[PDB]
Amino acid sequence: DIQMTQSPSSLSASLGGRVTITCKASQDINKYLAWYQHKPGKGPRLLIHYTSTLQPGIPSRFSGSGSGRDYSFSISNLEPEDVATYYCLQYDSLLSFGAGTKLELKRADAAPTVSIFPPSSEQLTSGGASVVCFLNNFYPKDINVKWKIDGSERQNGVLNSWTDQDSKDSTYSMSSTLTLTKDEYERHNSYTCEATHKTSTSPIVKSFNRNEC
Amino acid sequence: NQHLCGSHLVEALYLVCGERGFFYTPKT
Amino acid sequence: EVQLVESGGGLVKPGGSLKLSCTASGFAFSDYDMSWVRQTPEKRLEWVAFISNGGYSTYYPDTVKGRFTISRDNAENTLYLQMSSLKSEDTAIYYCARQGLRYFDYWGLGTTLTVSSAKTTPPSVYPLAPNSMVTLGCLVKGYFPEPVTVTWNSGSLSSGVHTFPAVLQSDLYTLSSSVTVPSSTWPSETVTCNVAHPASSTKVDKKIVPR
Amino acid sequence: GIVEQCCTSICSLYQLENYCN
Repeated sequence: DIQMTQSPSSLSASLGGRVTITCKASQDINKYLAWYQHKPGKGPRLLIHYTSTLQPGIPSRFSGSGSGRDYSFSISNLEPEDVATYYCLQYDSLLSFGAGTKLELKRADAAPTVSIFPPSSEQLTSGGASVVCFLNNFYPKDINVKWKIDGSERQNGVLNSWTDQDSKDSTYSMSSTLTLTKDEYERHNSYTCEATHKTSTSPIVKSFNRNEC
Repeated sequence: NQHLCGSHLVEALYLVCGERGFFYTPKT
Repeated sequence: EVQLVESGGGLVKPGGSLKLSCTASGFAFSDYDMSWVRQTPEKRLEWVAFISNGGYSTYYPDTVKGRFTISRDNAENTLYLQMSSLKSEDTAIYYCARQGLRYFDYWGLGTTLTVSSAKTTPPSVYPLAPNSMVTLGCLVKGYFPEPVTVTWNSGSLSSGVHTFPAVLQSDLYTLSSSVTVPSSTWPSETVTCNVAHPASSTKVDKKIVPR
Repeated sequence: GIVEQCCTSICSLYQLENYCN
């Protein structure tokens, strides 16, 4: 059971382009290395065995090479269905997997569309107050979110979550939720989420108070 | 520790594979 | 065509038991060694159990050896994994995989296992209301376990839509879903989030009302 | 597996080698 170090963890590539992944074994594995493609909601699919032998039916734009401890996997002419997580497997000594490489699509930088939402009738009638904010359809992946209430920032009681690359526009999205007991909602008036992206000096600011559009 | 297989399978694997041992599925 | 279909996944309390099944078709099942492999929430693939084609030989990693038992019924083209004394680190998607040679060459689509002491809880579903386009959504709060499904207008709305991954804490899940529709057709024309939580036998429809 | 293949019959030394770690 040998250690495989796969790198990089993630890549961005453009349609028609070309990508390369490496696997390094902790000891010589005698070219017994296979490569798998794994898409969300399906089972893995075998691409290559014995370092470079294509599985029948697999397009020729996939290839592999290496010997001893050092191996690589490549895609020529990247097609949109090639977006997936790729894994290596050594099978010289028992069997062991690499950690994986998430392959995503390159795209033109785009700013988030930001939308503010106050808590609803349902929630306050039940003892809670949740304010939510969406940062939708932006690129690249990384963004930051700061919540502002009564002119000052609040940084506790907030959890955030990221979409994967949207398969529709190659953009990402992010959701930010600040959740309070329902009696610090009616305490204050002013609530603000600002989204800072590499696409702009100044953050995109959305806010509401005691009557909402 | 007697053997199970008429072919002396376990003892023959010690000779071929030594001390790295064997697995039940061949690699080629 | 070669087909592998896993089944039997579900939610089990720590220390519990559960038997997974895998149905084979499209090839001579009794000629093939078979394994179970799992994908953990951190997206690592983990070899879990192995059995040779005639069932003579078996192998388990130390992380599961003694608690899991793999077995097969060649006349019924079925592979099984009996798990027992289950722990939270066992939570994963479990796959069936064929080994003509030592590398795997076909996989099933998977069956999901969750090991948790948390109690099954239905969600609270809250509307989210705030230009030539409007962005609405719904908040799905305080549920267990995964998954929930969210559709808009009975699935009839379908591009302003994407749903964010649930976040766990204080042993309940929360997620939200977003919808973008032409400002002309809302609030002129109603938009409703349909939410379904199969484990608690819940379906809920929440109308999005303006201000 | 190896028990189904090399237990009733003698397997070559090349064949046994393919089962090693």
